[PDB]
Amino acid sequence: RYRRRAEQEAQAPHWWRTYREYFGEKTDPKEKIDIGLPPPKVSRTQQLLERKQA
Amino acid sequence: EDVSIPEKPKLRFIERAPLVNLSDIRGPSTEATEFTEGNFAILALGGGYLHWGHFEMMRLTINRSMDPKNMFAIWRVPAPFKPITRIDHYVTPVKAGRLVVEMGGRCEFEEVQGFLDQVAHKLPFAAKAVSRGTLEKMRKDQEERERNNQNPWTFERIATANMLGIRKVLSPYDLTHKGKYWGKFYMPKRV
Amino acid sequence: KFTRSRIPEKVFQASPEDHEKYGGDPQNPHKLHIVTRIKSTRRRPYWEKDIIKMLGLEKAHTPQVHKNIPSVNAKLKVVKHLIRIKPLKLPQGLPAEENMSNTCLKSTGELVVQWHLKPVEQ
Amino acid sequence: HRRPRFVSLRAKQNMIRRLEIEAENHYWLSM
Amino acid sequence: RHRRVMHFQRQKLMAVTEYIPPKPAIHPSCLP
Amino acid sequence: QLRRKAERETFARRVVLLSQEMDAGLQAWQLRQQKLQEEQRKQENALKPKGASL
RNA sequence: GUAAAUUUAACUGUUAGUCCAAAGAGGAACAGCUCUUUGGACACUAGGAAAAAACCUUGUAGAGAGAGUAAAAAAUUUAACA
Repeated sequence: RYRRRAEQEAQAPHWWRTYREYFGEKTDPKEKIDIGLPPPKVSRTQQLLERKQA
Repeated sequence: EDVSIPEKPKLRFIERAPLVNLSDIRGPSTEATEFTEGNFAILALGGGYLHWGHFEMMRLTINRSMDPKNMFAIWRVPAPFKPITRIDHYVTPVKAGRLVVEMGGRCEFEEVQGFLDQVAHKLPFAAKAVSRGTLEKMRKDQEERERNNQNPWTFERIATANMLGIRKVLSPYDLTHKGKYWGKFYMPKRV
Repeated sequence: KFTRSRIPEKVFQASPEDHEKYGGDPQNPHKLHIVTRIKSTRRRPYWEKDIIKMLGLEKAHTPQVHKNIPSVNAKLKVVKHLIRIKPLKLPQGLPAEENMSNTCLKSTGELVVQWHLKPVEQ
Repeated sequence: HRRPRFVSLRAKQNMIRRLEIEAENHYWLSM
Repeated sequence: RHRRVMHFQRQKLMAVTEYIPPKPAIHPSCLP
Repeated sequence: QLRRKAERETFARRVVLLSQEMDAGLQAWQLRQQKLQEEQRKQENALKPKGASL
């Protein structure tokens, strides 16, 4: 339980100096452009219904 | 009549030795600066150690002069704890601006001042009997002098900016004291 | 223990009253300092002695010109009690190549590019 | 056995003169 | 225990920084 | 008088040197800031978004 | 802002600390006393503080029957009507 909380805290950003700053890769903050095909359309209600019954 | 006297009005005895540091007597006091359940008190204007001998003197004088029903007295100074080696004797350091003794009850400052002032002159350091109104006037008067001071040059401004390299002839503690306190001695007139 | 003094930044924050008194302009800061030593470095800490030498102020009452930049000002603040700081004034602008030999720094703190040594008319 | 020494008026004026110069030094260093 | 002698530079500082009380142009008692 | 003329010209030349150095430094810093703004606009949209956006 | 720094080759001498300011630790919250630390002065000059190693001013390289300055002169006399 302590380790689960410890890992979560490490991921969070901190004002003090952290290992992620110096060693973590520096990448553009802006989200990566998506140039692919659009996602397929799925009806969640029907999908959830069939999966629960399965 | 509203005031109630505790079951033990007269001052309690002080132990000669604890049952079990020049800076202690230097600077403004950070504790026991405000009246607690007592209108009158003896205000310490200097810094000096208090051995048991003084405590017995103050307790004997205050108790006999005071009337048990009319007024009560509470000790503000702790028991002697500091060891002085010539342990030859134990003392209690008092910083400037501290209330050594407090007097509260059905009485007036003029009635109280008499014995309290008499005991004050015995203290090894400068002390003056004070009251709620008097002490507040003392602090209020001091603040008035600072705001209305016509001198464009002050110890704090010169010391903090290190003007004329004054900090070579000054102590580090003087930055906080601002020239009001010179060692154990405290100068009230200093602004 | 005597040590180096670090002045609070407040001391160096000019107020609206100071501007009227000294005639400065916070919107347009002066570019260059005129610095003269007016106090001895004798009986002063060695670090102050070193700062005086770095600034070129070993000789007293000798005007030196310095840039009004943070790094230079940090040095001046250490020895501020030993010097006089006055903004350099250019009423006629910077001296040109022709005017280099005709300049003069007056006590008011202005650098004049012409020095006739004649009386002004009427 | 140091005999006391006292501050003359001329000495106070001399010190005040230094304070005025340094006070101006603070202003010019501010900008 | 006794008031120690101060460095004369300090004594000069104290004197230059002494409180100067405000003086009214007209004495208050001399006014209605 | 000759010594004073030399000393004055040395003082004047230093005045010009310090002034120009400050001006040149000020201009160079301005250019760096303006370039940074242009650098931001350089990679605004290299490739048109095409996934889930119509 | 400045002009010194390290390294190499050689080599010599000095070093038994006094006072002032500051922070501690011992004496007695004595000593021109004991110990440590920070800074200053003193075996480099001169002016001032009464004489003046140690405080302040100032640094020191000559001549001048010129000039501007620095430090630089201690204050104080303490109520009353019936």
